[PDB]
Amino acid sequence: MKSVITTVVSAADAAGRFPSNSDLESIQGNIQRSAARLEAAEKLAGNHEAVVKEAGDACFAKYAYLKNPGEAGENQEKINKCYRDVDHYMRLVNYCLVVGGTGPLDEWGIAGAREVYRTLNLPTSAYVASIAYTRDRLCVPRDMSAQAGVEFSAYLDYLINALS
Amino acid sequence: MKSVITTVVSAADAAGRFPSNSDLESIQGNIQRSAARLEAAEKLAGNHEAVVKEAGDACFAKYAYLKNPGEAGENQEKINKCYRDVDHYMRLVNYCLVVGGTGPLDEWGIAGAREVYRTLNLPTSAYVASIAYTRDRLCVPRDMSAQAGVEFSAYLDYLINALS
Amino acid sequence: MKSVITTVVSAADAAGRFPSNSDLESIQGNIQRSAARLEAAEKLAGNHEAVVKEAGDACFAKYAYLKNPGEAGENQEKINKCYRDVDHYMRLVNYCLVVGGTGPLDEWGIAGAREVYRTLNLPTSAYVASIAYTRDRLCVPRDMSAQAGVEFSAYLDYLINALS
Amino acid sequence: MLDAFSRVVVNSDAKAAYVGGSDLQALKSFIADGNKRLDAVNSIVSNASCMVSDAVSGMICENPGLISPGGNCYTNRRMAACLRDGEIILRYVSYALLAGDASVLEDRCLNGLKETYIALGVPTNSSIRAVSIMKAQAVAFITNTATERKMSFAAGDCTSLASEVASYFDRVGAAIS
Amino acid sequence: MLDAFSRVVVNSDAKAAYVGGSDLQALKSFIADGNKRLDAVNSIVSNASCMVSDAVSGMICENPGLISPGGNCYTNRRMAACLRDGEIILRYVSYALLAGDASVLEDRCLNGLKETYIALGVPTNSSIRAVSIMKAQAVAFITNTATERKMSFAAGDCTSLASEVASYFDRVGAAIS
Amino acid sequence: MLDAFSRVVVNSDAKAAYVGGSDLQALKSFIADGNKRLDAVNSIVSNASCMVSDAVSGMICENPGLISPGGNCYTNRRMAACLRDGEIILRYVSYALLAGDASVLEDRCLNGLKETYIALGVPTNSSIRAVSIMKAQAVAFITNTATERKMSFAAGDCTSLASEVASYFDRVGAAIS
Amino acid sequence: WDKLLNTKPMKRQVQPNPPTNETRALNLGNTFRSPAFKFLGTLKRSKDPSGLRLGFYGRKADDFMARSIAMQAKASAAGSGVYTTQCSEGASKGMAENARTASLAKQFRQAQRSAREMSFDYYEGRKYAMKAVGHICNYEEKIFQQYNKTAAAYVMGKQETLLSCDRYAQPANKAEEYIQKSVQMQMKKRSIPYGVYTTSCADGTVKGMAENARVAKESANFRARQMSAGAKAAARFNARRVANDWHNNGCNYEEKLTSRFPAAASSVRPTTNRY
Amino acid sequence: LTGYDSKSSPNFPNRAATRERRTVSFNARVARNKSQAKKI
Ligand SMILES: C=CC1=C(C)[C@@H](Cc2[nH]c(/C=C3N=C(/C=C4/NC(=O)[C@H](C)[C@H]4CC)C(C)=C/3CCC(=O)O)c(CCC(=O)O)c2C)NC1=O
Ligand SMILES: C=CC1=C(C)[C@@H](Cc2[nH]c(/C=C3N=C(/C=C4/NC(=O)[C@H](C)[C@H]4CC)C(C)=C/3CCC(=O)O)c(CCC(=O)O)c2C)NC1=O
Ligand SMILES: C=CC1=C(C)[C@@H](Cc2[nH]c(/C=C3N=C(/C=C4\NC(=O)[C@H](C)[C@H]4CC)C(C)=C\3CCC(=O)O)c(CCC(=O)O)c2C)NC1=O
Ligand SMILES: C=CC1=C(C)[C@@H](Cc2[nH]c(/C=C3N=C(/C=C4\NC(=O)[C@H](C)[C@H]4CC)C(C)=C\3CCC(=O)O)c(CCC(=O)O)c2C)NC1=O
Ligand SMILES: C=CC1=C(C)[C@@H](Cc2[nH]c(/C=C3N=C(/C=C4\NC(=O)[C@H](C)[C@H]4CC)C(C)=C\3CCC(=O)O)c(CCC(=O)O)c2C)NC1=O
Ligand SMILES: C=CC1=C(C)[C@@H](Cc2[nH]c(/C=C3N=C(/C=C4\NC(=O)[C@H](C)[C@H]4CC)C(C)=C\3CCC(=O)O)c(CCC(=O)O)c2C)NC1=O
Ligand SMILES: C=CC1=C(C)[C@@H](Cc2[nH]c(/C=C3N=C(/C=C4\NC(=O)[C@H](C)[C@H]4CC)C(C)=C\3CCC(=O)O)c(CCC(=O)O)c2C)NC1=O
Ligand SMILES: C=CC1=C(C)[C@@H](Cc2[nH]c(/C=C3N=C(/C=C4\NC(=O)[C@H](C)[C@H]4CC)C(C)=C\3CCC(=O)O)c(CCC(=O)O)c2C)NC1=O
Ligand SMILES: C=CC1=C(C)[C@@H](Cc2[nH]c(/C=C3N=C(/C=C4\NC(=O)[C@H](C)[C@H]4CC)C(C)=C\3CCC(=O)O)c(CCC(=O)O)c2C)NC1=O
Ligand SMILES: C=CC1=C(C)[C@@H](Cc2[nH]c(/C=C3N=C(/C=C4\NC(=O)[C@H](C)[C@H]4CC)C(C)=C\3CCC(=O)O)c(CCC(=O)O)c2C)NC1=O
Ligand SMILES: C=CC1=C(C)[C@@H](Cc2[nH]c(/C=C3N=C(/C=C4\NC(=O)[C@H](C)[C@H]4CC)C(C)=C\3CCC(=O)O)c(CCC(=O)O)c2C)NC1=O
Ligand SMILES: C=CC1=C(C)[C@@H](Cc2[nH]c(/C=C3N=C(/C=C4\NC(=O)[C@H](C)[C@H]4CC)C(C)=C\3CCC(=O)O)c(CCC(=O)O)c2C)NC1=O
Ligand SMILES: CCC1=C(C)[C@@H](CC2=N/C(=C\c3[nH]c(C[C@@H]4NC(=O)C(C)=C4CC)c(C)c3CCC(=O)O)C(CCC(=O)O)=C2C)NC1=O
Ligand SMILES: CCC1=C(C)[C@@H](CC2=N/C(=C\c3[nH]c(C[C@@H]4NC(=O)C(C)=C4CC)c(C)c3CCC(=O)O)C(CCC(=O)O)=C2C)NC1=O
Repeated sequence: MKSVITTVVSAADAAGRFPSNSDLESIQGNIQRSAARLEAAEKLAGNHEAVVKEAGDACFAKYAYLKNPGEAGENQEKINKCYRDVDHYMRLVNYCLVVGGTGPLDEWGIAGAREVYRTLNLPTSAYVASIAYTRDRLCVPRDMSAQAGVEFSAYLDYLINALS
Repeated sequence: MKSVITTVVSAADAAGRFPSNSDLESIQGNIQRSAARLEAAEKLAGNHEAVVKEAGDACFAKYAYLKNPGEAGENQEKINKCYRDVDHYMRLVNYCLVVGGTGPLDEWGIAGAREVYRTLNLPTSAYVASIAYTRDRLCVPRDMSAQAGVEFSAYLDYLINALS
Repeated sequence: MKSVITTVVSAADAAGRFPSNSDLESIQGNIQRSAARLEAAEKLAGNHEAVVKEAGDACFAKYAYLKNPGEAGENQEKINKCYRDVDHYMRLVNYCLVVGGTGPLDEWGIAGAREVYRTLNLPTSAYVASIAYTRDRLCVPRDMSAQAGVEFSAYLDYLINALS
Repeated sequence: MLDAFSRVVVNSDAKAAYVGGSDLQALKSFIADGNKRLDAVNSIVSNASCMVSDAVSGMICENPGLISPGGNCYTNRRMAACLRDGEIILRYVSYALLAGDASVLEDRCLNGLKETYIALGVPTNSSIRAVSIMKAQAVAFITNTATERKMSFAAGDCTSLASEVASYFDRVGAAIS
Repeated sequence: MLDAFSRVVVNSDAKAAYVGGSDLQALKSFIADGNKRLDAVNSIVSNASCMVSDAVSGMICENPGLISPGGNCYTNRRMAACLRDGEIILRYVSYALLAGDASVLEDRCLNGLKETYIALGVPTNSSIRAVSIMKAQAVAFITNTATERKMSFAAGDCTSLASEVASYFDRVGAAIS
Repeated sequence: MLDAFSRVVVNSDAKAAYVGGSDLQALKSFIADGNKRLDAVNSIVSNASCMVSDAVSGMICENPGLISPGGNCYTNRRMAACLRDGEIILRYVSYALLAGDASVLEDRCLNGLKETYIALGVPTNSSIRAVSIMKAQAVAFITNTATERKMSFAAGDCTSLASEVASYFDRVGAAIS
Repeated sequence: WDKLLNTKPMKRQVQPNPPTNETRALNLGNTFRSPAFKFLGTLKRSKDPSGLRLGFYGRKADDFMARSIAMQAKASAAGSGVYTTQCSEGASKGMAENARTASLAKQFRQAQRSAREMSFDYYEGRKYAMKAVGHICNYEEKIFQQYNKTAAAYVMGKQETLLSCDRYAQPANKAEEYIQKSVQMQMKKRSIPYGVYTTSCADGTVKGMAENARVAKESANFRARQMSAGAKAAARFNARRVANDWHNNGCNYEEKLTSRFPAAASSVRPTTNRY
Repeated sequence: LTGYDSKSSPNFPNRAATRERRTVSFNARVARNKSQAKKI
């Protein structure tokens, strides 16, 4: 996991040490901006079927070569698995708005992503660019609050950053 | 040093990793309660000559055996060094209200305190009990604000805890 | 004409001697040089109809006063002399790249040059304002090879020290 | 390791000074710019995988002498080891821009950084060129003067942080030259 | 004359011996830098029209007694002399760096000019000063540490061999007077 | 005399400058290898009996014409003065090493010594054979390459000052011909 | 065509559809190295030491305190005055003079490391010394990032007087020793990165020390399960004290792999000493 | 550059070959311009 609980209660154990006031201070920043963090979570829970479909053929507009046989998108059975694949990325980013850090991303959906995809001849360049479509796809005083998009947008360009 | 900067920019280096939003969250709790933390600092800066004298012979009331020759308080030259000794503890606790954690305490005035004192035949039981006099010596809606004493009092019983 | 072969036998005619073993590792110095030398020469011939224009307009992108009345570049039949006279300078460069010396420069283009530019009121540094734009325009793996760019730019160093 | 809440105390411990309210207004200005520093450093790590890729492409754009064979930086392990060292300095300056203080810059890489490079045969003129690109894109992201990428902010002056990152890569660049 | 290869002949001629296995680590040492020895000899003769023009102008603009009326650079004859009279010294070190030894620098120009500059007037203050302005600029070109023009080369160290160009001036320095 | 701190300070008089941060690290590059140099001074002075006496005993059985009638090692007026003219160059290179500079070394014993040695009838090629043997025992104390008599020192290579004692040995080789 | 003295710099024209003309400019391209100036008796050129090069006085300082760091940490092994049984450096037959030549080969092969692995091990040991100490100081890492033998004798010294090393924590079943074996295979794969075998697992020079190195470990493998019942019980709690906190941060799967299999997480050896 | 070239002007010392010559034109050919180089 990955949160501020994974920082300070682990470092006090790594020092063999009490939860001193360095550790008690670090979780106060959760409290004053969990209200900032957790109206973003029900947006992509409310749009969990809305923006998966608008990101797939926005990716498949700029990656339209896949439909030949012998590639990653040779039939609709691939595309039926492909909207599963962006949503499984989209599940975890919703959960990282709850745990604070990128907890469910790294130990489940990020580490060893660069041992899988082109071995299964899946293009990694379409994977970041489907996400980079949704990275700029926001409008901060109109969709959500202004205190909600800066947790959302910093996780989506991280998904291009973590594949780097 | 010891602060939340010593947690998250060091753990991201210990992971070989970016300052992700786990690290950016942990310092927000500094900001909302630095105003809670930093009207306590000018109290013991305003009383930096007031409560050193009231703690020495409150300790020397309950430790009045020292004035014989051959011990830790055999002359006034020891007592002239003894008000230096409580104030040098009192300097660092003032600084830990500024850095957030117990930064100037552990690397300067805490570690290896249990290799010094009774080797110099200085009683460690009088050292915690001079501090434990000042630990309960507070009045939270009257001396300072109510948001200021809980950083102060948690550092003073820590001084008995860190000598344990 | 100054070349790499004219130094060898005009010294040996002044020596009164045969071509020794000493005289022929300029010729082993020739053929190790002449492999990656002449790749620069034919590459200039596939671009030069633009290159004497694209470096030729740069002196008019530096010194706009030549198009004034009473001056050298005052009308169109005098401006096509200025593209006549700059193509003949860069026709002597690929001749200088073949022979591996400097002799075609120092007889047809440099010898007697600066005595006629004074009398015909032509600027002696507007020519080197033009082939300075030939010098920075190289990106070394793309236009040339990685070593052939420096051996082409070393003849641009000769002619700007001939007029300046 | 050390930060702006600890730089203010460490000189005062050389004179054994109680900290008062004669220097805390520098820190009251520092705790003023809490979210303002935080609205700077998120924009650095938003796109810094693009910043590593922009720098060592543009450093190769000015100099193809590395990619030539027999050069320092030309093959595929060598570029991956180049992309290693290209990230690790951007990782470190974001810590000091978080700290407000470049003590964490100094001890963790810059102790003998300069001439491990010539112990490896690494050209130090190419190093200061690449981090100058990383200087130049970093101020465009903590302002809103990128080409396409305009993050969401609230308006106001951020040049005091732009001078703080201006005092950072050159401290590396003088420690590698 | 003697080059860097003819240095080890004559003292081993003086020992009445052969070119043995002792100097093999020097006559492999000049074999290795001959790519970048020849790359360094090109760097001085490329810029030498700007180099001697900068060397007289920096000497004149800080010492205005050379533009004294009736002085050493007052007339157009005496100004066009010194543009040549300090350029041949720049030309003679361009052969001496290529040979790897300054054995040519004594028997061609340093035999005489200490007692020849005073023999028609040229003093000791600015002729020593005319070399040092060329000296800190000759180290800049071979290290690619100029201010205004960056030469596109490979990656490597140049404190070893650029050195030779300074060295070839000891010769023009002491005994320029 | 301008010693080896002061040879760069006189050029700041010539360049109208101060001593700044430019040679501030290069002035104490002289310093940290200095007790390395000061350990390498005294053992040459400890064996000042041999290094004048071997440099003529290596010119008796290497030049049999010198002890012959006509040669300059014949009479005991000359043979006593063979080492009175020989002990000068032994003490002045220890003057050169502890001062570090050589500015005073080429006028206190080199301004004059050529034009008297044409008047005393000196084979000058044999006189540089009389100092080449003297050059090859000075390495045997400062690098401890003595196959006859060692001295105890601190283990660490002092190869930067190996031929800098020998760099003045070839200046008198040109100043006698 | 004809000029006037009027001031219209300001002003524009508006007819700037101006997507029709695009323009640029340049400037740059000028590195600088600080070179020494004033000249005789001197000329210096940059040299490759491929080492610490932070002073001759600093280099001879650096091996003395790390000897004192090892002798500090030999005095926690012998806190109570025992040469404790986890440290083994031999066989049945005497052969520690033969294992002197094993360790002086390791004193020599680490000295004849090439310039990549001499310099990589300087920086990975600096961040591992940050991982080796638990606390965050003004002192300890301010030795351990300038000096590297001190960092190297701390990641060896502090870690050997806990019991999270190789061959000391005993697995319970066949299931624990097999993934203990499998994580050692990637530590072979680290020190043997490709088809060349490295110089640094060479563990021998002569025919006598070839098979002496095999029977040295098999006596030391027995002395894990021989020595105690509580110190080896303290090993399985100690094995999480190196892996959970500074080796696999963020991976819960790699965190419960330690707490379900401590002896398998004890020869994971992520201190990259090329062994 | 000054002219076309920059060559050695013949009013320098050591501007000759001076190898197996006569006695009257050795010390005329060596010591070319010592008429003022020493006399001052
Ligand atoms: C969590 C991610 C997430 C999303 C991005 C949206 C996806 C989305 N956004 C918009 C809403 C939109 N609203 C605008 C209007 C705007 N006015 C301005 O001043 C700005 C320039 C711009 C803010 C983007 C635009 C341009 C779109 C996208 C185009 C569209 O209407 O479909 C709509 C159309 C219906 C609606 O208006 O709500 C949809 C389906 N839903 C989600 O759950
Ligand atoms: C940082 C530590 C620190 C301190 C503790 C004080 C020390 C201190 N506190 C008090 C102030 C005090 N005020 C009270 C009154 C009180 N009324 C109540 O309802 C409570 C029971 C109680 C709160 C303690 C009492 C009992 C004392 C201590 C006795 C005294 O007056 O000296 C006084 C007397 C002058 C004054 O009133 O301010 C002094 C010198 N100063 C310091 O700088
Ligand atoms: C919970 C974590 C989780 C993820 C992060 C994703 C990632 C992911 N996708 C696939 C697997 C796949 N992912 C895709 C998707 C695509 N291929 C493309 O080129 C398009 C860009 C995109 C569609 C929009 C396809 C088509 C497959 C099937 C590949 C195949 O079977 O050949 C697999 C292999 C196992 C599987 O089939 O699920 C994994 C781990 N899936 C997950 O379960
Ligand atoms: C900056 C950090 C810092 C500290 C935390 C203290 C702690 C401390 N006190 C003393 C040293 C001392 N401390 C005391 C004080 C006392 N003895 C008692 O039994 C009483 C309880 C108390 C007086 C109220 C005395 C009397 C000495 C002198 C001991 C001696 O010299 O014999 C020393 C030894 C060096 C010195 O003399 O300063 C140290 C480290 N002093 C510091 O400089
Ligand atoms: C064998 C090789 C060879 C050359 C190198 C050239 C050199 C050259 N150029 C010109 C002649 C000229 N050259 C220019 C050129 C210029 N004036 C400018 O404003 C610019 C600075 C520059 C062009 C960019 C002009 C304008 C003339 C005409 C002179 C005149 O009008 O009297 C002439 C005189 C004869 C003529 O008018 O054509 C010659 C010999 N010609 C050659 O045959
Ligand atoms: C025979 C030698 C020879 C050259 C020197 C170049 C010169 C040159 N460059 C371009 C055209 C170009 N040339 C470059 C190259 C560069 N621009 C830079 O900023 C870098 C210095 C450099 C390497 C990256 C670029 C980027 C263009 C596109 C437009 C432009 O910027 O000029 C063109 C137009 C046609 C073409 O693209 O080929 C020509 C003739 N081409 C040649 O055939
Ligand atoms: C010929 C090779 C060549 C390249 C590869 C590019 C690379 C490149 N980019 C910039 C300069 C820059 N580069 C970026 C980077 C980016 N801007 C974005 O919007 C993206 C997020 C990101 C690209 C991944 C930024 C923000 C600047 C500052 C100026 C600008 O906005 O373009 C510079 C100049 C740095 C400086 O000012 O010193 C260079 C060389 N340009 C070139 O000439
Ligand atoms: C965990 C994530 C996290 C963040 C990202 C910040 C988020 C954040 N930024 C600002 C607010 C701001 N941030 C900036 C800074 C900038 N604005 C720009 O246009 C420049 C690009 C940049 C300069 C570096 C400015 C100028 C304000 C407005 C300050 C104000 O309105 O008072 C505010 C309002 C509070 C305030 O500062 O007054 C908040 C909450 N805080 C957090 O806790
Ligand atoms: C082999 C190498 C070689 C040389 C070094 C020169 C040596 C030399 N210098 C001068 C001659 C001179 N040299 C200078 C030079 C200078 N005055 C200054 O103030 C500056 C310090 C300096 C220029 C940088 C001057 C002023 C004259 C005299 C010109 C005159 O007499 O009018 C002359 C007389 C002939 C003439 O003037 O043309 C000669 C032979 N020639 C050679 O062949
Ligand atoms: C009054 C007389 C006087 C001296 C003799 C020197 C004595 C001297 N030598 C060195 C010290 C040294 N000296 C040498 C030098 C050498 N080692 C060799 O084997 C070579 C023979 C020689 C030249 C390479 C070295 C390598 C060191 C250690 C460098 C260091 O101190 O870090 C030191 C400093 C540290 C130490 O004690 O080792 C001192 C004081 N200083 C003086 O004041
Ligand atoms: C000979 C060289 C030498 C060093 C470089 C230091 C480093 C060092 N410190 C400790 C020992 C320690 N180090 C600390 C660390 C700290 N205490 C704090 O409060 C700070 C936050 C932090 C940095 C100063 C603590 C608390 C101990 C005692 C408990 C432990 O062993 O971890 C040990 C283990 C053995 C011992 O106790 O000495 C070592 C090697 N000590 C040495 O003997
Ligand atoms: C059975 C014992 C056992 C462990 C204690 C861990 C620890 C560990 N991980 C890796 C190797 C790896 N470990 C991870 C794991 C992670 N990277 C992340 O980004 C996450 C935070 C984290 C948990 C998901 C990844 C992605 C690799 C492959 C890349 C690498 O070599 O680091 C290796 C090298 C070889 C190997 O894969 O075993 C080891 C010992 N793995 C194990 O097999
Ligand atoms: C530097 C390469 C090297 C060596 C080591 C020795 C090799 C060696 N080690 C020894 C012996 C040896 N080995 C150890 C183990 C280990 N080491 C310690 O200093 C402590 C406290 C340890 C416990 C973990 C101990 C305790 C001894 C016993 C004597 C001693 O070192 O104090 C003995 C003699 C004992 C006997 O006679 O059988 C030798 C010759 N020689 C070398 O060239
Ligand atoms: C279990 C205690 C133990 C050892 C350690 C080795 C020590 C050892 N290694 C050998 C032989 C050996 N030793 C190594 C070194 C080392 N071993 C590896 O398998 C890899 C990948 C290594 C470097 C990291 C290699 C690579 C070989 C070659 C194996 C082979 O080709 O058969 C041999 C065979 C000598 C012979 O008889 O020919 C011995 C005795 N043996 C043991 O009994």
